[PDB]
Amino acid sequence: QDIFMTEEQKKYYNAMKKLGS
Repeated sequence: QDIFMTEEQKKYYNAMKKLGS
């Protein structure tokens, strides 16, 4: 129950992974 994701981290996963999945 730590600091869950957010509106930015959610759609930001595609920038850190770079359309990997």
